[PDB]
Amino acid sequence: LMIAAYKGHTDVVRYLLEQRADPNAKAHCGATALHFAAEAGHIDIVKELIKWRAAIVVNGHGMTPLKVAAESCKADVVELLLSHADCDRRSRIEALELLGASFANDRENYDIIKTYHYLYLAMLERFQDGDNILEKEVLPPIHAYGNRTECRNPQEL
Amino acid sequence: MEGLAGYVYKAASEGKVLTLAALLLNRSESDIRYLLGYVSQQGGQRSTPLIIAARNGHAKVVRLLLEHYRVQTQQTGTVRFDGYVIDGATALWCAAGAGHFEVVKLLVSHGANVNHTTVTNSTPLRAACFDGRLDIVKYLVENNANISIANKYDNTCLMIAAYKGHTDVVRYLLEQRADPNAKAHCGATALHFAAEAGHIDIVKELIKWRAAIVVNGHGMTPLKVAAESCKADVVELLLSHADCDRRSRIEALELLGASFANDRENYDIIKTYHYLYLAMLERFQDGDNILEKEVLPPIHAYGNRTECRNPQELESIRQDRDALHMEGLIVRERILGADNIDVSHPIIYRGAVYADNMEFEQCIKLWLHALHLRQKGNRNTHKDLLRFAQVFSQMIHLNETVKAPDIECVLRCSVLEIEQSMNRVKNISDADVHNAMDNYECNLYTFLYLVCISTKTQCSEEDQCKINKQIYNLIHLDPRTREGFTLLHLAVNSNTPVDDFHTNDVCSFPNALVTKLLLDCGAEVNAVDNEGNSALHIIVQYNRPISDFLTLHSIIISLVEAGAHTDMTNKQNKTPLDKSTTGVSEILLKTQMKMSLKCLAARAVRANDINYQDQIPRTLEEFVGFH
Amino acid sequence: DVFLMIRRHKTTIFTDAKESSTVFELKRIVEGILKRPPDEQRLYKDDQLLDDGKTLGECGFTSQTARPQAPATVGLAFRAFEALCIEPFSSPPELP
Amino acid sequence: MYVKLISSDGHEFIVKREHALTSGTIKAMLSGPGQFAENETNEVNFREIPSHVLSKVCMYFTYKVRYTNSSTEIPEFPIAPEIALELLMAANFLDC
Repeated sequence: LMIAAYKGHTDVVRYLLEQRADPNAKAHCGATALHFAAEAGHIDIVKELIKWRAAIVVNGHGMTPLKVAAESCKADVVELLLSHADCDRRSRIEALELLGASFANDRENYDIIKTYHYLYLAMLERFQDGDNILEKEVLPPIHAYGNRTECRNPQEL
Repeated sequence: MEGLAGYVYKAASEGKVLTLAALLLNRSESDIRYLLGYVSQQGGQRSTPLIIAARNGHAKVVRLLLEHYRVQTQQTGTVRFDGYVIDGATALWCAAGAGHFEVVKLLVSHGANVNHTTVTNSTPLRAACFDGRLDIVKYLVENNANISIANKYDNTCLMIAAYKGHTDVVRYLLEQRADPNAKAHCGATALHFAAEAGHIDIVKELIKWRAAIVVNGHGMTPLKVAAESCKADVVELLLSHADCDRRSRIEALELLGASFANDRENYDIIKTYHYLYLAMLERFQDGDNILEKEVLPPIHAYGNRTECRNPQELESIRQDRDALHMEGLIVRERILGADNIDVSHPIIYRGAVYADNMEFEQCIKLWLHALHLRQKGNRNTHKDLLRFAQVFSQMIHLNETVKAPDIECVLRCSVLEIEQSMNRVKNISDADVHNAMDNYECNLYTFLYLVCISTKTQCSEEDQCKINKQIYNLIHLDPRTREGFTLLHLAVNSNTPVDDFHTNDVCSFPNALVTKLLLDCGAEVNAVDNEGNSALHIIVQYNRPISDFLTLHSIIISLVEAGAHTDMTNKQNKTPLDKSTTGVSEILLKTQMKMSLKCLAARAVRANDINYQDQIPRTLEEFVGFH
Repeated sequence: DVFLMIRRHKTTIFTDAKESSTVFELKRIVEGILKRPPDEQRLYKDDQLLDDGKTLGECGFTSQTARPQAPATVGLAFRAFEALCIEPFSSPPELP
Repeated sequence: MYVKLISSDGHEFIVKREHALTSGTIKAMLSGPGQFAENETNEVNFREIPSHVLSKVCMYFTYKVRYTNSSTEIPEFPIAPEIALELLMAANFLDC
């Protein structure tokens, strides 16, 4: 199922999954075929896996499949994994922020306007209520990335 | 009962006599006559149960029906399922069109309907000529039926026999001294249809009857029609009518060669030069009373050619395929004028051939001139604007530069086509209003695609200014679709039907650049559809906000900045914030929601159901109608 | 960052006071416009004199209690002190 | 720095200049011969708006001064059904 999901073989994955295939089988790196499918970015395969309830679990590197999709600069699978009714606001916000981060530094998918817009979407969803707010766990500044201290306000963004 | 009517329909469908007897007996007199005198709606089209006996050739089940009952053939039914499915025809009409002579003779002997007159006054002989059975045609005349019945557009039975390949029907019709010069709606006297399908024997049959030659309304001789149809077999046949002169003799070869230059089925470049050289040599063959080719003014469409007034210049372009096709277009336009129906079809074919060969500028020029000719001729050019949309889609997709005056010309032509489409919609009541609305929505979509192409085309300041002026004019006309969608609604709705060609690769709806362009040109940002949904009500209804957040953010920013009320209300009483259906569009709408005390007070008035009639300003009455 | 209202018999003042601020600042900013000295003016809120330099809890209004839509109804007492005759606003006509 | 709005019944309402400048008609009334730049009142003599409607309008002025770009979710502004249909006419007339 995973090796069929890595390429454009959604018919094979389908014919597997309506024959009682594996819904929650891990791998060497802990990929439950969703980390291994979101890297490919085939939206129909992720649709089939969500319809068959492939569930969400972190892999061996501690990455949810939503974060794997966000790392690969693929917005469609990010949206589809976001529409899951159990991701919660914290993971939704950090996934959008990671997608905007990945759009900033990538060879094939490089859009700085998309980077700013996704960062703005992540920040607006953070600072939308004023109650039960989700403040950023801002790391100390690193000399390699200049001396910036993230963006804890929409004004600096 | 409707259930009992369907029972005898299946029995007559299989052609069983004993099964029909048990299903049409042991009952009263009122219901039995109703079953034999009512049609059954099967497959979306109604049909008499006696039709399916004649359609399937079940003469046994219908012959004994006339023995045991007094059923008539005057039942109203359709004509055929070949793209017509129009009712009004009698039951005897389909008997001739089903190719069964055994069922025609039994209905004639019991209540003949050979003189049936429907809304199109179509006799059963018309279906007999279409089917092409000589026994049905011969027997129908013997039943005292007139053969010179003309429809609303003068559909003589000889015309349909001449147009079709049934050469046996047409030769029998002329044996009873029929009228050869039957004037039609378009002025075709049963010879232009004959010399259109390449029937070598049918046209020769009317030569004996001496149908003569008459110029129709479009200024085309029957000889010219044969030359236009790339049918060289009947071109030489009409030359032996002993009345051809020299004006229509050489130009027949010019038209035949020009038609052979640009045709889908019959494309021969070797015959193109041969017919053009033969016509050229015939003009210059004596030295006295010479008939030189009349010189049209130079046309920017066909390159920079000025026809061929000498045989020497035609020889120099014999091996050049591109020059021969362009040369033939000028003489074909010269002979046929700019009022022919198919004067642009060779132009369209040449444009398609050039577009398939990675050439686009010649296609743009030829299609622009053809579009001008067709629009000046009061023709439906929505398909031409569609073809413009796909050709600009290939121009954009293949990273080719798009000319700005050309896109401005096609944009203003599309605006004009919207104007006459609205004129046809507001004039025709119910004759063709459905097709008019369909083509009107189609050319509105083509205008949307052209606007998308213009946004995706880098042009000069003046070209963009005049494009914006044209879009300003069209939006000030404010065309509305069936459900009330304006230009802003269609440029925002994701359910906008994009064409099934490479325009889908280029033009994707919703488009941020198109919506920004429409607002800058000036559009009714608060315009509503039939449901009352505004432009903002549809961008918040977008189903994939994260995937193209660059587009959804730009449209919402443009809409609210342009002056869209972010508190509006459709006929279902739902705000655009209440139609957000996502966690993203609500956030983008709420961060752009400017507050107004006029909005809050009117919202509280609507919520509390306070009677606001004649208590507030009339301008405020519209304001509270949705706030 | 709470906005307060001071009501006389006819006039009505809308002012602002910080959460981490005392009555001294609001008294100064109402003195600067009404040209009345702080000893003459008294904040007779809820028919009770409150303080001159104490916090707002004994005054009786907080940020959450005094909303912009429904601010406080703090009265004003002036030395001629005086009598309270604050009339209500005009009632709406033709109650539905 | 202060506006001296009055109603049709004479009930004066005093708000800040920046509070009342949110309305368009208020800015229109102040600019012109109705300036009276004595830096004391800059009063406005409304002829039709009742006292309670102007009280709600000044409440909305303070409400908009508070929440003009503060986050996305804004606290609600409750409007009485009886004071409605008169607040709407005032807001149309005040271009608020």
